[PDB]
Amino acid sequence: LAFSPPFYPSPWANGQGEWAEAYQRAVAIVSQMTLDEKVNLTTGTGWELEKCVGQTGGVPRLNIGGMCLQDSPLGIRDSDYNSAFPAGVNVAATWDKNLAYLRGQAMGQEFSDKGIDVQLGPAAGPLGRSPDGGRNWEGFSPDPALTGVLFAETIKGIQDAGVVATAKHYILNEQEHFRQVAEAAGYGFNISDTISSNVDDKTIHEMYLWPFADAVRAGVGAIMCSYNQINNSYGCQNSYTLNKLLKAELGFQGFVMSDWGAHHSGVGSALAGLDMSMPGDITFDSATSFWGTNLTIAVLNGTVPQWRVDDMAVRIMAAYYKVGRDRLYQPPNFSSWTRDEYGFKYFYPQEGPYEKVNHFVNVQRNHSEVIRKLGADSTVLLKNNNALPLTGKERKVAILGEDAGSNSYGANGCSDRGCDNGTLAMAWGSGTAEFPYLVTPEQAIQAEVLKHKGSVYAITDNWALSQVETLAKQASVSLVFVNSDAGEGYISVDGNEGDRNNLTLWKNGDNLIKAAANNCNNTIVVIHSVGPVLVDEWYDHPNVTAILWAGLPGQESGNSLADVLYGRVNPGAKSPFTWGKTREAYGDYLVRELNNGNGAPQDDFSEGVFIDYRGFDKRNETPIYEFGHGLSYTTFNYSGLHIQVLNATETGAAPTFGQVGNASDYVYPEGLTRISKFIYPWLNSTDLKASSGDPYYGVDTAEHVPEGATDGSPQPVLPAGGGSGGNPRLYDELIRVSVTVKNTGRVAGDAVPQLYVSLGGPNEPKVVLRKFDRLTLKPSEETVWTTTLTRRDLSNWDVAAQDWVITSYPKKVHVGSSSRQLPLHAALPKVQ
Amino acid sequence: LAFSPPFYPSPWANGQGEWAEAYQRAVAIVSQMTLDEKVNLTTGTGWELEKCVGQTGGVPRLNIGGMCLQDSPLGIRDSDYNSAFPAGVNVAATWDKNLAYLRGQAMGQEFSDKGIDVQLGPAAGPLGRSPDGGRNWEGFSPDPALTGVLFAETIKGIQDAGVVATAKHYILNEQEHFRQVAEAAGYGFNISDTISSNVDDKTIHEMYLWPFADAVRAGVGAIMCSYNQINNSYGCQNSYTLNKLLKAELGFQGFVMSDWGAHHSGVGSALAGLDMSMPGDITFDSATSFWGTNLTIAVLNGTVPQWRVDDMAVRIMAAYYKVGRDRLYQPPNFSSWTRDEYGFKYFYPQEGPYEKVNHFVNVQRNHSEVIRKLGADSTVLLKNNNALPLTGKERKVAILGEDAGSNSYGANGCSDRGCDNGTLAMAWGSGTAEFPYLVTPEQAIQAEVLKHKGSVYAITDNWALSQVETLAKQASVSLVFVNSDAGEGYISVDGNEGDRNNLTLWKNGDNLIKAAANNCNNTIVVIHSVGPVLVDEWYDHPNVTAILWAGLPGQESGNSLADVLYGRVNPGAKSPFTWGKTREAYGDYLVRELNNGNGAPQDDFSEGVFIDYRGFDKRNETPIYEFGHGLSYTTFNYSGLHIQVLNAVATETGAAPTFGQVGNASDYVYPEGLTRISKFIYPWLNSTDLKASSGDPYYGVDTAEHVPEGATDGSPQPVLPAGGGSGGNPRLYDELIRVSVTVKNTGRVAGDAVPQLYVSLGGPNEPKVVLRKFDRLTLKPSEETVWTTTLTRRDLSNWDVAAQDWVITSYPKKVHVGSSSRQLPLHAALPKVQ
Ligand SMILES: *[C@@H]1O[C@H](CO)[C@@H](O[C@@H]2O[C@H](CO)[C@@H](O[C@@H]3O[C@H](CO[C@H]4O[C@H](CO[C@H]5O[C@H](CO)[C@@H](O)[C@H](O)[C@@H]5O[C@H]5O[C@H](CO)[C@@H](O)[C@H](O)[C@@H]5O)[C@@H](O)[C@H](O[C@H]5O[C@H](CO)[C@@H](O)[C@H](O)[C@@H]5O[C@H]5O[C@H](CO)[C@@H](O)[C@H](O)[C@@H]5O)[C@@H]4O)[C@@H](O)[C@H](O[C@H]4O[C@H](CO)[C@@H](O)[C@H](O)[C@@H]4O[C@H]4O[C@H](CO)[C@@H](O)[C@H](O)[C@@H]4O)[C@@H]3O)[C@H](O)[C@H]2NC(C)=O)[C@H](O)[C@H]1NC(C)=O
Ligand SMILES: *[C@@H]1O[C@H](CO)[C@@H](O[C@@H]2O[C@H](CO)[C@@H](O[C@@H]3O[C@H](CO[C@H]4O[C@H](CO[C@H]5O[C@H](CO)[C@@H](O)[C@H](O)[C@@H]5O[C@H]5O[C@H](CO)[C@@H](O)[C@H](O)[C@@H]5O)[C@@H](O)[C@H](O[C@H]5O[C@H](CO)[C@@H](O)[C@H](O)[C@@H]5O[C@H]5O[C@H](CO)[C@@H](O)[C@H](O)[C@@H]5O)[C@@H]4O)[C@@H](O)[C@H](O[C@H]4O[C@H](CO)[C@@H](O)[C@H](O)[C@@H]4O[C@H]4O[C@H](CO)[C@@H](O)[C@H](O)[C@@H]4O)[C@@H]3O)[C@H](O)[C@H]2NC(C)=O)[C@H](O)[C@H]1NC(C)=O
Ligand SMILES: *[C@@H]1O[C@H](CO)[C@@H](O[C@@H]2O[C@H](CO)[C@@H](O[C@@H]3O[C@H](CO[C@H]4O[C@H](CO)[C@@H](O)[C@H](O)[C@@H]4O)[C@@H](O)[C@H](O[C@H]4O[C@H](CO)[C@@H](O)[C@H](O)[C@@H]4O[C@H]4O[C@H](CO)[C@@H](O)[C@H](O)[C@@H]4O[C@H]4O[C@H](CO)[C@@H](O)[C@H](O)[C@@H]4O)[C@@H]3O)[C@H](O)[C@H]2NC(C)=O)[C@H](O)[C@H]1NC(C)=O
Ligand SMILES: *[C@@H]1O[C@H](CO)[C@@H](O[C@@H]2O[C@H](CO)[C@@H](O[C@@H]3O[C@H](CO[C@H]4O[C@H](CO)[C@@H](O)[C@H](O)[C@@H]4O)[C@@H](O)[C@H](O[C@H]4O[C@H](CO)[C@@H](O)[C@H](O)[C@@H]4O)[C@@H]3O)[C@H](O)[C@H]2NC(C)=O)[C@H](O)[C@H]1NC(C)=O
Repeated sequence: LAFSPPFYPSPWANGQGEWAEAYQRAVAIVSQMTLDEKVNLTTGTGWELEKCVGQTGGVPRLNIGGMCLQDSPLGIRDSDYNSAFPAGVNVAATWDKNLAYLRGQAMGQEFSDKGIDVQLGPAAGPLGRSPDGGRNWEGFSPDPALTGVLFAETIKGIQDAGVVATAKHYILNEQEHFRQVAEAAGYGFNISDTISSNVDDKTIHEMYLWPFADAVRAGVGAIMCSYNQINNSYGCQNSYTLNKLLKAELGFQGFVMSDWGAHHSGVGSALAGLDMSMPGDITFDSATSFWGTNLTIAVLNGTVPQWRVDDMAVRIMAAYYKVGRDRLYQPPNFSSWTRDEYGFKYFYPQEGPYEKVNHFVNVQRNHSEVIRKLGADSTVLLKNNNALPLTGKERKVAILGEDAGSNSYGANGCSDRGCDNGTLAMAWGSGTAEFPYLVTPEQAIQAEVLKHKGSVYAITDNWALSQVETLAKQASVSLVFVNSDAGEGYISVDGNEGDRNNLTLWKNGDNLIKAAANNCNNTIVVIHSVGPVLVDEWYDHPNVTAILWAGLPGQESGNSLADVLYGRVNPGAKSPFTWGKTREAYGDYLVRELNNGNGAPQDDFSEGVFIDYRGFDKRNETPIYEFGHGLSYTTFNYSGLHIQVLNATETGAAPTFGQVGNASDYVYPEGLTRISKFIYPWLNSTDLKASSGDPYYGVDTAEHVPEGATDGSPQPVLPAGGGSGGNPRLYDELIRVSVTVKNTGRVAGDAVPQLYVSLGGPNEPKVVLRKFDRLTLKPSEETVWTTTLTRRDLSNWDVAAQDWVITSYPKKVHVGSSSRQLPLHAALPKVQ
Repeated sequence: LAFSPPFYPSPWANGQGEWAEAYQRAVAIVSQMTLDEKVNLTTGTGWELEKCVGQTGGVPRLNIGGMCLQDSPLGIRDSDYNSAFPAGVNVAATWDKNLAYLRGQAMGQEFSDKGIDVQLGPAAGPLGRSPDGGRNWEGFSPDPALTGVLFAETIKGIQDAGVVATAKHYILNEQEHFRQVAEAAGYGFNISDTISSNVDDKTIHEMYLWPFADAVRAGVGAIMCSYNQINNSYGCQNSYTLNKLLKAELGFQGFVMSDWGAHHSGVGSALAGLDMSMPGDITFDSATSFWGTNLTIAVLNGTVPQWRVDDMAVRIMAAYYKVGRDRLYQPPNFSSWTRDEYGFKYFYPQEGPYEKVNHFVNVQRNHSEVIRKLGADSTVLLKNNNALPLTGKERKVAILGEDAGSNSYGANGCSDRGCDNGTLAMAWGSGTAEFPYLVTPEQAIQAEVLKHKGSVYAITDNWALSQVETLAKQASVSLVFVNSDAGEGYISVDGNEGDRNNLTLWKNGDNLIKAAANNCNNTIVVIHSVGPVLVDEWYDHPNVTAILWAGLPGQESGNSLADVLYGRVNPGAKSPFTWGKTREAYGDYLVRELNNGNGAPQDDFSEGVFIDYRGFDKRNETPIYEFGHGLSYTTFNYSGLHIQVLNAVATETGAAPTFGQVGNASDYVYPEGLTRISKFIYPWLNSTDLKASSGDPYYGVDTAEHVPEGATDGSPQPVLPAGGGSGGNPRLYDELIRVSVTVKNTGRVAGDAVPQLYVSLGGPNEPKVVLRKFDRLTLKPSEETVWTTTLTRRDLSNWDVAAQDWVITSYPKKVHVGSSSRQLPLHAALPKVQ
């Protein structure tokens, strides 16, 4: 079985870089705290005990309000009067740094105004190893460079709006199947521990770790560790990923929180690098915690050194101050658990004062604008045989497909979106938000046709093929809507347990397109989906004149699309993944059956870096639509490639901040009514053992504490460490690349120039993406695009050296419009 | 068994009044015609042989194109790029003469521009005897006065636009059950003839006949006779309804066409007063006809007088010239049978030149405006506890009910609208048009909310009550949509065979309302339906703050309603029928079982004139919402009732004329150089052997016995006492009393009032009040106006069966003026007038 080597001690924060001020203020306030106050910062108060999906008790005596942590990566979950933004995968389709940033800012503002302190997103894990992975759509792209830039830009958006962003899920949660023991059981599988992602050290650095390094460098204040094991060590107590990779190598200065139920030990986790336990209990509403009372006891009994809990508290506070949250603070002014105005203050036991729990604050501002735009700018034109834009003079328009119409239960009529009815604007699970409304394609396209006095109908039953065929024969254009859905593992739709059972269109979608195309010579396909689908059966039909993929556009869906169909917006989006001929073309098989008896299933990432396009290119498979592909209403030319060569070893000792006293000091205060199921930092009595209630209390302790876990002495700085996101030499710019881009068509538009390198060597991908931009050119207009390659961009991870190395194989640079359309190349000069 | 007395001969046209010029021209052209030409005018060419739902062959030698007859009373049927207008019951709800006329004009324009010569509408039969009749919605109101005025204005709009209108169905087709033998058989009922409406002479004059008198007087060109029997004589060969009531008493100068399959004899029908056979064959595509060849022969063998056939031709030509159809003629430029551009000329057998059958002519203009406006002006505000209008500042709006959303099969995805899926904007059967589009309440209300940055959702599955309650609890206002559907008897939806099985909301409507009202203190109900529905379970719920009935609005439904909900339009519509507490409160039971063995079911109209509000008033039963009831966003006051008395014809017809000559049988044999299209109905004979050419098993059998006394009598006839003009003796239209009242807008916003003028004619068996006059008046806040109207002699008369005439009885009469049939603050005794 794969094994996860220990790395210890857990590195302490140090005021690195842009963290110096936040750190100093964190240390000044933590220095005034008692042990039980510090422990309060680290432990949620229990599932559904307060307002937010996760919530800490705070430090009342120091005016630090409890920290309110709320989903999702795409808008406020479980609230009201909030916006529903497009999914991360749409942000990726835009290839637009500035849109990523604006969508972050827009969300941040909304979160801030609800009294939320920490947004549980954005997401870059799953990266997207498998096309049928249930949560890939929450993230960005299976490409590390694309994902890392847009992930970093989203984080900066959120955090400049004064909310803490949480980069999740760290790391390797590449599938929903077997991610949780209790979920596995509800689906009929018996496992004793969650699925183990088993991955070699090179693959992890070159692929899955890379966006987290960008997040770290961008200043992210929190990271959420994952439900799965990595080499048979749980993600939320993996000393390797947390202490070595995240804190020592990437130099992360913020706080690591657990996924909800991903906390599996008190002492183990704390020493392996975890800083915050969510939602605070061991299981939901168990009234027990691996931390809280236990963490207090563990410090008092000498097992967890004080400097470790001091550091958790400094990391949590430094992040809070880093985004300016102290200046924006207000208690959460909604409840995640009821929409009632009034309710008991503590929802789960229904205890505490009966008072206002919802204030109905409308935080939407004008966010529908950026939503509508981002939807339009994320609609990839995959095929256009001269069919689009529509002119509005189409005599008769057939809108066809359930995916064009309304959810008969209302836009939010399915809990956490756990269905696929009517238009698909949002996939399912925690990664969701309540719509304020939903503009369907039917509504926006019928409104458009009616503005021009045309005739128009929507058929939204996908087995009404008789009606479809009759209408299609009468129509000047047929717009056919199809989708494919997925989501988080705790919800199953039509037998898809999170992950997609297949990449085929849902609800009769292939048969619907064929029924339309067999009858309109101008049949136009619009796909809403969480990732690629199989188009093989109809994409080259002679009557299929255009095909668009619109992702999961959020609340303005129909207007986003209408904007593109009718030429208000020239699509510039590019596919952020590959569209293969068959499922098999992707390889990268999800683990769907027990392969380790009733122990943890073993998920061997035995293809290495070769996911999505890297794998298609390696096997010489030709995708129907390649990574980076998207058409425009204009054409571009790329020419004139020019290349130009450009010109701490130890940490401090772990500090302690403030004083720890006797057990007496941490016993439950006498005046306090203990709320049922509420998690507190206090002890029943000065008897440590009895106050813990742990059947293993005091037994074999030192043997269960790995070597070095309590070593507070100065430590070696890793060669690839020493900065933020890695050693700062990694970000030295070594080569400047320039090309001329011209708009050679007749429509103002955006180009997405894409720069790939070949690093060389028998185990490297043929091409890997490194730089891109989105450039707005009018007809005939030209621009020079210039970009630089850093030391990191040119390197491969060398496991012997434990560092990035520019290997001696010759390297090449490629510039064009997609991973397969690269008309400019050059050998790069040797650099080092 | 009820018996229908003979009335012969069949009255001939005389150029009566406004018909003079059209008659003269018809006579000049029919004088030039051969017998077989004349026959061609009288007989359709066979089901689906040509373009229109009905079509004659015309007279090619005289450059007269075949007449194209097309449904429906609310927009062109079976075509493309036409409009779909609100149903005739919506016109009734407007109580607006001007809107009836404008809708008529917009329809006639579209029909005209398709090359259609005759619109198969509007409808005033059924009148609305039973609240559950399947076709009431195609007509207007169970009130004769309201219905007749709006019927006439509709006819006038159509005909001023250059298309012949057809007043249908004549007469007493008050239900769908048993209306047709093969229809009843398909539903498991074995009858040898169709349902017989059995009505007394006073009831028929005072109720069912009255709107047809208005039609005749307004100049209607065509009348369509009905499927039912009247006292066991078929609608389309009943010499009493056709010869006596319609042609002699009302003095009708145009032509009588059959309903499709309603023609049941050649000789008997022609002598009883039919003028045209549609679609032309005995049954669809039987390649036999009671007319065509048979009518040619019936003249050649002396059984049908030449003057009778000449009279058919003159009435058809006269209706055609009367609307100026000749100045607008073009062949129909669409096909009812296919939407293909190209096809065989003769659809049913697939024969003839393969050529262009569809031109896709866009006839709609900006008619969506009159449709949007009329939908809005026919939305009746039944209840409003200061809930409406909405301001757009509502934070969260819940749109609740299937009836708010889309038909998932597309707006036209049920053939002849034969389902109740999604929003109800058109009921089912032949009274339908293809929508060009359909704006749902969901679309229009969501667009409105979003215009104000509010929050909004539609839940459109009526059993998703869990989601309904959860949403209703968070809403500022819940808009709940419910419907009740019906249609022509050839289509059954959910076992409703034309007629509704009950008056209860469809698709869980009551439970939906209760699920919402139990949770929003601001629950607002919108009803789309063919007529009244049972409201007792929820109308007085403390949480139901407003209730609207919007009928069947046609293509702009959602925009009509939003205009009303958000106060762009102050609603002024008034209920054109009664909302009772129970089905039983209306009495007036449909005949739903065989009650005469396997013979024709007998439908006795025992209630007499006591239908809808007349019956409620007789029985002292209190409607939930009375006939005439409608709220407004303003208030109106009625005062200063005054009455002023005012100062205010041949006795024989000519002899029956004949125009042109009849020659030998051999003149009428199939022309030799002519290919005979399969199923096509021609006027021609196979040989000079009459008997064999006819193929009639009954040819020359007991012929004299089956020709009723007087039926061939071409000599001058007495003029009936109640006859001698258009829509009755012209003395009936003398204005005898002027009425005036001041109507004032006492509220804060502009709006329309609908003053209503009722009379009590007096007598032990007269309704307590019957409507006579109304108008719709637009008033600014504080504005006053003097509403003035007049009562005619007809208005004050009762039908006296012994005189056979209208008579003002000696019982004291009163006038009552107010805002509904139960809200009548002003009363005045009338002085003796005669
Ligand atoms: C001060 O107060 C403190 C607060 O109250 C007191 O704190 C308590 O101290 C106790 C010990 O005194 C703790 O109890 C013991 O904990 C250990 C660790 O359990 C967790 O971690 C397991 C992974 O372990 C590795 O990794 C973590 C870091 O992630 C390290 O810290 C460990 O050192 C260890 O590291 C090695 O491996 C990694 C690579 O993986 C390397 O990198 C290193 O180099 C090392 O090689 C993990 O597997 C555990 O998971 C179990 O528990 C989960 C939580 O419920 C559950 O979801 C999992 O499914 C799994 O369940 C199974 O196991 C548990 C028992 O642990 C059963 O109840 C359950 O039914 C399942 O069977 C967990 O997350 C733990 O391993 C110890 O248990 C072993 O040893 C005892 C005997 O001492 C046996 O009875 C057990 O059966 C068990 O045996 C297994 O392991 C042995 C090898 O160690 C092997 O010999 C056996 O054959 C067998 O396989 C104890 O449970 C306690 O957690 C802690 N409480 C709190 C609140 O923090 C403190 O005592 C007091 N101080 C003083 C001075 O008084
Ligand atoms: C020149 O060319 C012409 C064209 O080719 C030739 O025209 C043909 O002439 C024949 C006569 O020679 C015609 O055949 C006879 O027709 C009659 C009438 O049938 C129709 O009307 C019936 C209702 O009739 C009344 O009302 C009409 C007007 O509405 C009058 O015109 C009638 O005079 C009669 O009037 C009385 O009643 C009304 C009140 O209703 C009063 O107001 C009047 O004062 C009078 O009292 C109607 O019921 C018929 O309906 C049947 O047929 C329909 C299909 O067409 C069908 O939908 C119905 O369900 C119904 O079917 C039942 O009956 C038919 C036969 O008619 C059966 O086949 C069928 O299967 C069912 O049983 C129709 O609409 C008709 O009455 C005659 O038949 C009666 O008499 C014959 C014997 O003479 C019997 O064999 C029959 O069984 C039948 O018996 C009934 O009536 C008797 C009363 O007299 C009674 O004694 C019996 O007991 C019984 O109940 C003949 O069929 C033929 O229609 C016509 N063809 C064309 C194309 O026009 C012409 O001959 C030729 N000239 C010369 C000189 O050569
Ligand atoms: C870790 O996190 C958790 C979660 O955030 C922290 O737990 C919270 O800690 C709070 C203390 O900081 C504690 O707050 C208490 O709430 C009680 C309930 O308040 C509500 O109900 C009342 C009653 O009708 C309303 O007045 C009020 O607005 C609330 O709606 C309060 O009762 C407590 O107030 C008392 O203490 C505060 C100072 O904190 C005084 O200002 C206040 O006047 C009250 O003081 C009396 O009680 C204290 C007992 O400590 C006495 O010292 C003082 O002399 C007063 O005594 C008189 O009155 C009492 C009874 O009223 C009488 O018996 C006595 O004889 C005197 O006459 C206080 O505000 C939260 O409840 C608690 N949350 C939960 C879920 O448990 C935790 O502290 C964190 N841990 C660390 C180390 O930071
Ligand atoms: C009662 O109503 C019916 C139906 O309206 C009438 O029947 C129609 O009568 C017309 C006019 O008489 C018939 O028209 C004839 O059509 C022939 C075929 O037309 C098409 O096919 C050719 C093939 O290439 C095309 O060129 C042509 O444009 C059409 O597309 C024509 O060939 C005829 O013109 C010539 O025909 C005769 C040949 O015998 C010659 O003597 C002449 O040279 C002449 O130019 C003619 O136009 C039509 O077919 C009938 N319809 C049906 C369904 O049968 C009755 O006439 C009417 N009865 C009365 C008494 O009015």
